[PDB]
Amino acid sequence: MIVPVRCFSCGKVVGDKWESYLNLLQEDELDEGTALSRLGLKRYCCRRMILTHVDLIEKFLRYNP
Amino acid sequence: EEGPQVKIREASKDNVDFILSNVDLAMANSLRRVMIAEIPTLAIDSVEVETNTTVLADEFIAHRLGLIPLQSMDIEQLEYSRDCFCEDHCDKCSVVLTLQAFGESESTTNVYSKDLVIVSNLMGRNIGHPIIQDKEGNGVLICKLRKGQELKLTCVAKKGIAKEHAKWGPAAAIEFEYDPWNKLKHTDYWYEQDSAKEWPQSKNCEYEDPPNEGDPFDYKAQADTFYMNVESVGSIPVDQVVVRGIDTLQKKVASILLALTQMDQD
Amino acid sequence: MNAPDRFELFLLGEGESKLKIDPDTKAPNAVVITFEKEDHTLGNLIRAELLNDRKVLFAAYKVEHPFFARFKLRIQTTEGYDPKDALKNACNSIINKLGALKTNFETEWNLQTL
Amino acid sequence: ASRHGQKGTIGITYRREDMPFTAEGIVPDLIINPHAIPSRMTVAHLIECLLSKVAALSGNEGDASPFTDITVEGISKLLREHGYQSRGFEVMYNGHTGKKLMAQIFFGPTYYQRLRHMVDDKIHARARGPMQVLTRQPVEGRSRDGG
Amino acid sequence: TLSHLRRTNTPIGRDGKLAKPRQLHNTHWGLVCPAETPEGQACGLVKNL
Amino acid sequence: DESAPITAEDSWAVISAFFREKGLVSQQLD
Amino acid sequence: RGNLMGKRVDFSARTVISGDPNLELDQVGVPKSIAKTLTYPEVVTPYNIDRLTQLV
Amino acid sequence: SLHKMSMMAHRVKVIPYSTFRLNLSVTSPYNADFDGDEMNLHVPQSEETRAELSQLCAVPLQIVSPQSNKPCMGIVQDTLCGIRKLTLRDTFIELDQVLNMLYWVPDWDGVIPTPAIIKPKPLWSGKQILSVAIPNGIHLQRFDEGTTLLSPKDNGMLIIDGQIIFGVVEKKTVGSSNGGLIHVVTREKGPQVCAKLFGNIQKVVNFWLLHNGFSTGIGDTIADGPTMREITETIAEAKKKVLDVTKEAQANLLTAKHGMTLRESFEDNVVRFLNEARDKAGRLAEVNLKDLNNVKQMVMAGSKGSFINIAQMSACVGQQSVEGKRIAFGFVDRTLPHFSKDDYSPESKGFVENSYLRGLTPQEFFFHAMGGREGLIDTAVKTAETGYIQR
Amino acid sequence: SNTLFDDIFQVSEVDPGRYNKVCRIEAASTTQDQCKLTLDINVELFPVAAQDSLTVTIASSLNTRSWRPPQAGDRSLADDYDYVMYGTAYKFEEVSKDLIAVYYSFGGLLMRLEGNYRNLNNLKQENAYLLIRR
Amino acid sequence: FIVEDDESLGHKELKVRKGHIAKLMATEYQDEYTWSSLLNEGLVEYIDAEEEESILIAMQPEDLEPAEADVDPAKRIRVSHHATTFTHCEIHPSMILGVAASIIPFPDHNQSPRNTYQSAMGKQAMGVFLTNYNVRMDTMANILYYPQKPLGTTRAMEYLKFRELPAGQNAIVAIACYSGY
DNA sequence: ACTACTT
DNA sequence: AAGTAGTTATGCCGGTCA
RNA sequence: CAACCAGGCUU
Ligand SMILES: [Mg+2]
Ligand SMILES: [Zn+2]
Ligand SMILES: [Zn+2]
Repeated sequence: MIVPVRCFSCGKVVGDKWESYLNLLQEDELDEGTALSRLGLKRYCCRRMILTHVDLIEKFLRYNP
Repeated sequence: EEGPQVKIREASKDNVDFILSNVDLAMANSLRRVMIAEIPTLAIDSVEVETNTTVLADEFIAHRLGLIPLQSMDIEQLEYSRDCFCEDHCDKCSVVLTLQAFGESESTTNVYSKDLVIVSNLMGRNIGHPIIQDKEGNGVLICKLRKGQELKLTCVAKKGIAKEHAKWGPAAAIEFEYDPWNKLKHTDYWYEQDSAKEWPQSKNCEYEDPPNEGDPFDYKAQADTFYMNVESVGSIPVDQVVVRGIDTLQKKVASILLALTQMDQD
Repeated sequence: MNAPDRFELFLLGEGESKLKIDPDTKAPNAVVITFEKEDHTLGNLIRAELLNDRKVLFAAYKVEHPFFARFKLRIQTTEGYDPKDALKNACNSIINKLGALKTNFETEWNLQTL
Repeated sequence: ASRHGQKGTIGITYRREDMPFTAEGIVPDLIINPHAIPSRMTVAHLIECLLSKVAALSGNEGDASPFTDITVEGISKLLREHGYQSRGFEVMYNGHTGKKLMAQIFFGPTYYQRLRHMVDDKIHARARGPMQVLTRQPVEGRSRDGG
Repeated sequence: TLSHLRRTNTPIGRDGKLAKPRQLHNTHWGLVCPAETPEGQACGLVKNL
Repeated sequence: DESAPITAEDSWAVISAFFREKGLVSQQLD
Repeated sequence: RGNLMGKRVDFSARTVISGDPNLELDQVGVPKSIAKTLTYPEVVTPYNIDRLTQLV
Repeated sequence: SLHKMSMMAHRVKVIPYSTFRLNLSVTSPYNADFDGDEMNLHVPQSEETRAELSQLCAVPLQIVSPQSNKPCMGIVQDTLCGIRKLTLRDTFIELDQVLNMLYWVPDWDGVIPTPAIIKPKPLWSGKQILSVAIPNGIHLQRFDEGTTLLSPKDNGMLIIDGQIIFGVVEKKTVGSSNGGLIHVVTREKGPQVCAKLFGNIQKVVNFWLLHNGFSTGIGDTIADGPTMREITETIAEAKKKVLDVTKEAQANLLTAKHGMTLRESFEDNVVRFLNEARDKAGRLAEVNLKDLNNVKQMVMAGSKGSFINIAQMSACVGQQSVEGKRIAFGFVDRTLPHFSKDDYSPESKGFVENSYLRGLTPQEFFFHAMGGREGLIDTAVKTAETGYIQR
Repeated sequence: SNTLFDDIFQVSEVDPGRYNKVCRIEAASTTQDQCKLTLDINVELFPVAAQDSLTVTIASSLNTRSWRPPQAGDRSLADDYDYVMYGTAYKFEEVSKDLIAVYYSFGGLLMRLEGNYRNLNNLKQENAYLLIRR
Repeated sequence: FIVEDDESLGHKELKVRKGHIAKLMATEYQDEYTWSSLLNEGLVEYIDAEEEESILIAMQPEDLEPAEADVDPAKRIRVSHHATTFTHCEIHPSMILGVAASIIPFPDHNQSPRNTYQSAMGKQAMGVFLTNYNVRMDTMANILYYPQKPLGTTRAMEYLKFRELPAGQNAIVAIACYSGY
């Protein structure tokens, strides 16, 4: 269900960082806890945002017309 | 210079860590608020859909195009639709964007805030450009699609402020602290055994003289020196989110004077 | 559904005025001012600065209820000194201070890097 | 609702500027009242909130499965290892003035479910309207505009 | 939806109420859930595996 | 030593294998 | 017992209720939507012809 | 609608948003929570019809109730928990804010009352301005325990001419209590004046509490290290005091108390041991809870929570029960199948040694459930059986 | 416009029972061995430790109505002390014989005096500014 | 689990062994050793209610098996492995629960009834009931815009597909008294 | 359940 | 002594049938 | 502008 643009709590952009983060995971073989710090997501208000999003859309896309 | 002074500690393009000194708490805060809420920005606010076959629903997207930060350096020289004299809207009061996407590829085609195309004339001025800070230069993944999924919109971004909605906020988080060594007793730490040991000491503890037991309680002690830190989303340059803050708040206090005089007449 | 329009938090509605000044009858030489379409941001501040003019015997403010963007400011001044004026100065003072804080922040910023 | 039978409805909403904050900037999304803890006696909530604060900073799925070898005592150590007070509490300043809050507040995320039953699907009013046939009294049901 | 597929209904009765059935039995350990059941009405008559 | 005892965390591996086969709705089907 | 000793009636409303530390003890906050639906039959009298004509 | 007070007359105040809004103090009479409750409104239609509502059943009148010759609406929640705090000798308030607190009271004679402390800093006390809300002539005296015309513990209460002279203000003073400020103000000044009292008292304190803030978290559920261990031995000891009697009975050396079986007489002893043990296990953690502890702070004002609550959270839950006797033997001569037959020890009949902080065990968990699920049943019977009685 | 009682006492003991910013005090007179004293104090805006020479006064003025802020930058100031409270007189006891005692409250903070010669002095009035130096 | 003391190399001991397990996690990673295996190699058995009457069971396999030769002050207080006849052992107790209850974080830390409520409310809530809602024409249905997976979790959730189809959001929560609203 | 009138 | 019928909290909100 | 049954929610 696509990345939330901006963080509910503090409004800080976060839409972009989805792809980036997902690489610093599979490719750069890092751990969530830092992949985030890497992306400038300091405090948990923004943090909780990415570390938790469940990108259902991907499963949606897989349907048809 | 004269009154309340500053001493910018670290600083960048997205954060103005600094120290507001010799001010009133009231004022320090007023400013804080002003920054978060009443600074003019630009953002999409009307989304006309022609076609969509995505898995996301119309308004779902619409919502999003609102938060996709937009240029707004020269915002202060664009009028509020409501105040311009056009029947509805014009280049004098608004920016128009377009977005189109067809799932050409055989593998999930992506729609980024970068595919937004201005159409109206900007009558030459920095405004309406989809702010991008992305590393690869795409910014905000608006929405994805598959086979032959199309998506044709048309947006209209206008002025607007936080109070009206948050998409117009330019601030986003604003660090604020003061008297790190509870010297005014404005708090009363909760503890199990020891206050000091259990309750973290702030970085700001340094830049201010430690307590020192002996001394009695300085009651006459008001409160100056505040360790803020204004981050920004982009729309406006971190500095401005402070200058314009200081300005806006300024103009508000102005208006009270002003109206206090047309009221002088009778 | 019964949600009031957002822009009512700052746009004076047909025929309202930022200020309305009525003279408190309970005490002498004191007045109550209603600020329409405004909130804490501007009140807590004017209440503060106003609390310096030592010719000011009283000053407080309050937001009647959150649903409505507006608050009342009560000001009591020494004899011969009119509060409407006390407010006037208390404002400029606010302006002036901010003006300085504007230049000074700019000063420091220009002398920067990054 | 939370996940501990802590049902509740909204009473007002506020914007960041009014909301109370912590020097670090973060503000809250909800503000539930402390009086809904003692008599209810639901510590689990209290804990999920201390566990989730950590797991959000560390970025490691927090385990609150039934019978485990975890304890508030251990979790507090981890949160102390991140800079914030051990029990959750953070210092906060009243948004209207900006002054500190004499008290320290329990902070941190917590899973909250938005259940069906929203006011606008209930709010209903009537003054003279459809009348039943056999009885001649008002008809039953808001959908049918009854009384 | 999962939870509904695992639902059990137990006929009521006349003197219905009392306790006997509505209560959590010992043999109930490991087969039926100790916490999940409706409040009031048919409480403890509808069980979840 | 494919014959040592087995601690806590190990229980899951079995449970995991349980549902791998039977599934939350087993009974209704069977 | 269901039609006479008690019954469904006109002029009445119902929605979710929620506390509000700013109302007086004896008041009751009524949503505009509902105030605009419910009515009171007032008789035209020199005392109110004016007021009433405005509302009409 | 169980009693007349579940139907009162109120003044309309049209507002926005979709929900009926009512003052908190009139919350008890209706028995309403805002966890999603719905309420009905009925609008009179006749000139004489309203009259009937306005003069006969308007909240202000309904205030002091004949159900039990005492007032049925008091001060609660925030405002209550909050009023205590604004009262403690310790609590002092500075000019700038005292001025806001004074304005907030809609009557205020616009007369700043003299600070209790002039010397270095002109400071005002919670007790002081709170008294700007209490009218004149209102006279009240109390005396809890060690109250003494100079109450060291800041106890009881003495209000004179309508000004608080000494003693913390809480549930026994401003609650729907019998000799209460409310029971007096209503009687001495009229249902009118008193209804406006909830208004003020609320607004002043509500405000003050907004800036002093208040909360609670796990930090308030944990008892001091040694106090804890001391609890584990207070359990243990009774875990022995029980074991002995268990053998002292297996040898056939117990005198059957007149009228009871040996077995009936066996349990009787046992149970009164564990419970009696848990009680102290609790009273221990209760004393060891400093004043700053929030959960306790709420217990003092009487806004919510109570003894046993603190007990089962920090100390020891207690012995579960069904139909009176501790858990039975559904399984042949035992509780669960994780026990050896003919076992009568606490760890088996349903005694939960753990605190909610710590966390129940697979057996403790299931037995507890057995006990709870019983309540949920009679809550559903007591509810219907009671309703018919009423009718 | 005049004082009502004066003397110096010596602090027996000082007590802060569960009170982060206040201690109840008691001292005897350096004259009448009849004159006892009990007084709560803000040990924050004026510390106090056992064994002390405190002067205690009273009087019905400082040479009432709506209090005014300082402004008296230059004005009369019976302020010649280091602590001034304003409270009310609630009870006038008679600890038998001829040993009278009056109770004073300062918006919460209490006081208890003793002796017997402020017969034409210690009025039962609401008035009462308390002053303490050294 | 079947415990049979068939350990001519020690005490009474579980038939399932660290290899049996690792031999299973072998097949997990393959996405040949099923549940049916554990059942044929007679290592786990189905004991109904009646039969349950004549057996003995140990909660934790470890905890309730080795010998006794300090204790954590914060951890709870378990009784003990008092017995040597153990014939079966509990896979894991957290399995007495049923779906509903399993989503409750730390239920072993609540007053029993509170748990019975969240068991009925978690059914009023909103989520994503299926991923083909987009194609279903059911009367009434709600989907939460941005579902997040809970920070606090249950090992049992993983099977209830909760992380893949949540029903709420992690909200930064404060527990304070404020306006009074 | 829990009570009264029938069986 | 056993059986049978009466009454069992308030209010609001998917499927078959002439 | 209905009956009948069934189910669900009222910390
Ligand atoms: Mg309710
Ligand atoms: Zn954020
Ligand atoms: Zn225009």
